Amino acid sequence: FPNTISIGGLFMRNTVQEHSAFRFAVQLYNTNQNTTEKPFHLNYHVDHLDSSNSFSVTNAFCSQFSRGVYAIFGFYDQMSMNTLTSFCGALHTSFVTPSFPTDADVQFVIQMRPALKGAILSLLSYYKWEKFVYLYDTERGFSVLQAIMEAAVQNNWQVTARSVGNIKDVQEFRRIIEEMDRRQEKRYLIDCEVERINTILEQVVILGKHSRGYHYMLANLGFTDILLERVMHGGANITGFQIVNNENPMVQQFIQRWVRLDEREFPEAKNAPLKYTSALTHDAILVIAEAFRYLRRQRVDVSDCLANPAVPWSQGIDIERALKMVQVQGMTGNIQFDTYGRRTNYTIDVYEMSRKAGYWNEYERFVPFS
Amino acid sequence: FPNTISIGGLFMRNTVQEHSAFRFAVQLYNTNNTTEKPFHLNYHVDHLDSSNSFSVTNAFCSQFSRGVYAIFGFYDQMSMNTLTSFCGALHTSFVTPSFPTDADVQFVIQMRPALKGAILSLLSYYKWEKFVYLYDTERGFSVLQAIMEAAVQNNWQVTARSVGNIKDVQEFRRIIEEMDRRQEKRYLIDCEVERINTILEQVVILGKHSRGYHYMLANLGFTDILLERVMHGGANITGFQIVNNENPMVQQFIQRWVRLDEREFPEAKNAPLKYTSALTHDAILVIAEAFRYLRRQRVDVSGDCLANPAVPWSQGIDIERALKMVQVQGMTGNIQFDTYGRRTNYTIDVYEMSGSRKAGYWNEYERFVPF
Ligand SMILES: *[C@@H]1O[C@H](CO)[C@@H](O)[C@H](O)[C@H]1NC(C)=O
Repeated sequence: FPNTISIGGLFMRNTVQEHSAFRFAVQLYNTNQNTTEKPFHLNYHVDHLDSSNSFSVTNAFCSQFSRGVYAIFGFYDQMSMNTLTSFCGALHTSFVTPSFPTDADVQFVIQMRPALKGAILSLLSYYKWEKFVYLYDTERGFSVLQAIMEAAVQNNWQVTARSVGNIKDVQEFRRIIEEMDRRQEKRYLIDCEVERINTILEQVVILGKHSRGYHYMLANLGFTDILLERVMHGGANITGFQIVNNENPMVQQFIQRWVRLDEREFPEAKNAPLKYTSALTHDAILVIAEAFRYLRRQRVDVSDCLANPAVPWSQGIDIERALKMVQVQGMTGNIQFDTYGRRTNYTIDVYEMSRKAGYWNEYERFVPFS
Repeated sequence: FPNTISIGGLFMRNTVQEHSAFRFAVQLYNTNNTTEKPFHLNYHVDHLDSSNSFSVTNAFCSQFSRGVYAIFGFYDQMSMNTLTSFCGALHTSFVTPSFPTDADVQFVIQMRPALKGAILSLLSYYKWEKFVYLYDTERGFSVLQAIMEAAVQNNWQVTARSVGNIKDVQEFRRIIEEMDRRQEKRYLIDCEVERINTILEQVVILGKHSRGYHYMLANLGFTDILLERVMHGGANITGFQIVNNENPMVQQFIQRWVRLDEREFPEAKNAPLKYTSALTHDAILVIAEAFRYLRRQRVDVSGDCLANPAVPWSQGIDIERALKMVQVQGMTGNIQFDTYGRRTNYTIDVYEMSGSRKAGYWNEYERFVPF
């Protein structure tokens, strides 16, 4: 079994903190005082993608594939997802990612981010939301959008859906809200990126008269990066979701070390709050280390991109299977995967604003406190 | 200038006739007048079992490595971004009868003319201010946006439904029944052919949906649409074609086409000529004309997808420019392109259907001329 295991890193625009968390988590793997948990040296090479254009992406992936990495950590967006997942599946190279989980059932993709739709549907049912507005963009896929479409037909809900992903004019959010007032709409599910949630919420405040009596359910695991003090002042209910529990001592002890790190060597660790995607990045390194320690224990053997007679990687299958079978405790709770690399047996914490109102998991569904 | 010019062929699922038309058109270029055939035209074909990005990239690059001077092929909504991206980065001209793209890209010659101008003209000519618009997204969003914009700005009552994902024929019935409750008699259907046939079968089976109804079928594959059962009930049907049967070039092509052996050229005897096989024929005319042009200008023409050194600014530019500047007569009328490889100065024939008369023609300057 090798002395060194090398992994790839594919990073996008605006993943600076995650890059830092990645470098730091690897360093924690390598400086562990316990020799049993560190039987090989963990090493890496990183590429940054200026864009998600298909050529740029393929070039980057193949340069790393050619170096001989044993797995690849990285990010995709709506534009690059299909290229990365397709090359990984064809070349048997496991891609570990904290990006949004895919719609399709693919091989060789470990999705660190749990799905939200189960929790969202449970809370729609628990709050009895049978008439509501659903503002969405497509940047985290279509998974939630379709679950909501299907449930609306099946339950006879009046959902007014509006696709806000392309709006560059903040005045146009106002025109949408004013329209929804004419229909008496007080309940809003907002399935957007964080920055767009903040934009939308600023318009709610500035426009005015849109707090007391209203309820915004924010379907995004980046709850703690959402600026929502101005909306709460008016009296609005807000429901949110998190997967990082701050009272968890593992998170606490990680944070303690994290905030001491130098601004040059590890940017966005002092000056910025910990994003949930940097927590998933930390947990990706736990999962990768655990899988390779497992392979060493099983005594499994491990060792050109655009070949026309493309030769499959023999050992890739064991690496995939090893990553999928890990059970580890991380900053995002219990971490396990099903056969399509999706998180299973996870917990989503539900926040009502500022108490934790309950938790959701796959078996119990939504359990409220009190 | 070389003895042989080689081209690539990228074919997808359900392009068997087009593959035959491609092989046949090349053969007609090569067996011609010595002046119109100063080099031998040669090709290598790959088939894409799927439109997954690796399968597509591997196919494109294998052909790029052989040293082809252009690539003929197809894309779909899934593969468009991969192909247009690799074409632009490697300066390799992609000639295609697939749907024209939304974005303005380089190195892509789009044989299929746009429909939206013609559709909007006929909506205005028939005075359609209240109608249903059933659509899928497989030919791009060009038509969908034109209709959204025109509905706002003309004060139309358009009821739009996106039917691209429906695999349950029962669900088309629920949609039509809903539109009866609003008194809707006029339907614009912007779908693939097979889905148009599905939809139309439901119209018949459901029944009482012909006499006072009007279906405008926004799809150039008009002659593959099964519409006899709908017409018998008395429904008006409007359609569009770009292949004119009275054109002697089409007639003489058909004459030869239907005599071709079933083994060597499948789907030429047993199946009607699809408009995409006509565009495939015209692609070979365009390619031959461009390379004859380059030989006449005395332009020089002669590795690998990973750009270790990379593609210099000046490579493939002559070939791009040559393909874009051709003016030729083909099975689909006058063929010219603008700077983004889009058809310009084209004509669309409009058909009204017992009855089956050509009701008029549409072009960019005159708009719809009714006869
Ligand atoms: C327009 O196209 C026609 C052929 O259909 C041709 O007679 C004429 O030269 C073209 N004009 C321009 C400006 O391309």
